[PDB]
Amino acid sequence: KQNEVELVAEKQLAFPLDEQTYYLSKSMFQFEENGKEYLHFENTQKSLYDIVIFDIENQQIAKRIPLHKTGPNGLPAVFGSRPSPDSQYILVAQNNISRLSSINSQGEIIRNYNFQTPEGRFTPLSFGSYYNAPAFIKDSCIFLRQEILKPDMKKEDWPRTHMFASQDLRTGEVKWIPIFYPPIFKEEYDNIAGGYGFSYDYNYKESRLVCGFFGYDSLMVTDDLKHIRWYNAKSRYLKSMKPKLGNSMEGINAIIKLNENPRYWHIMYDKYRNVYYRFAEMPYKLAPNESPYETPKGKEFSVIVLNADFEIIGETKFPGKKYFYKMSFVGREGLYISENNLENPQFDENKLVFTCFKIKNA
Ligand code: NA
Ligand code: NA
Ligand code: NA
Repeated sequence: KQNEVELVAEKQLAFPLDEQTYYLSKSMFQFEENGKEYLHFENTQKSLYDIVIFDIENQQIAKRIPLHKTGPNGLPAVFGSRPSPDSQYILVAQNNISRLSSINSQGEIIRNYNFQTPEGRFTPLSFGSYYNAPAFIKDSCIFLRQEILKPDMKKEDWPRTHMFASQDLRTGEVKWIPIFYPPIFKEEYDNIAGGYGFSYDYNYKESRLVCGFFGYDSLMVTDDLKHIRWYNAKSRYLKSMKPKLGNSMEGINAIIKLNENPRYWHIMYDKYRNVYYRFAEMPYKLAPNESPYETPKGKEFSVIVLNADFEIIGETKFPGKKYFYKMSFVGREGLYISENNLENPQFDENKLVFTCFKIKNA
């Protein structure tokens, strides 16, 4: 049934920092290397520009991978980076210059790739964790989310718009993947402010892609990058929903509504326990002193647990002003959720803190 399990806090991980490492990363991923687990932590916020690898067992920094802006190993515009599958070969996204790059553990460039649409158009290049969007590698190609190719989408355009593209890491060839946006977007605005986002994860055990549109009750699953199945993944605390696109002409109001309204966020596969976690944001109303552009520190959330057959087996609600759930990862011991919320009474900008949540019978 839907109430067999719950998530329960067990231990904490705490990494002491200094001025060389900022506590926030938008591209942090757990990985295994040499028999141990680590956190790949892209450290490109503010004036910083490198990658830090954290040692989970020893709760400390393991190494620092330099990133240079110029020179023979110059990476002008890193935003997003991933262990591929470990720190010896890392892929980095450079959206602003239409480039994907591979680097080694010393930050040296292996190869630069131009990444544009087949017809030579700019297309957003990203992967990261701020919403779970890890990319994935199949048959030596990297697969990435793709955004819409024209600002004024009609109903008919969604099922003709690709959700993913891949780039061959030998040849650089980009291919559109025949997985299309679902026909669940009704508004026809001249310019869309948001509302069609999704999170995804890739289950290498079953060669299985799972996508969760922020505005939709159901998860989309495919095992052959073509044929789609849908599974209910609705929070018991939220009214059933379908996406609501924002209208750019509404101005800041469109952004505020998306920020504050209930919606889903990460979908995350747990490779150790063979379960999925879907995060859900509870309803909120943005207060005057709060920024329209970021999730409020007080927004409540839940995590839905689904088993390997995509059956909901439990859901646990979390308070606001405590967690920074946009820094979450699955480790050997469980689901780790950061406590680096500015309104947490224990917040310390020089300590990266996570709580480990284990699955217990309810
Ligand atoms: Na120091
Ligand atoms: Na710091
Ligand atoms: Na640097």
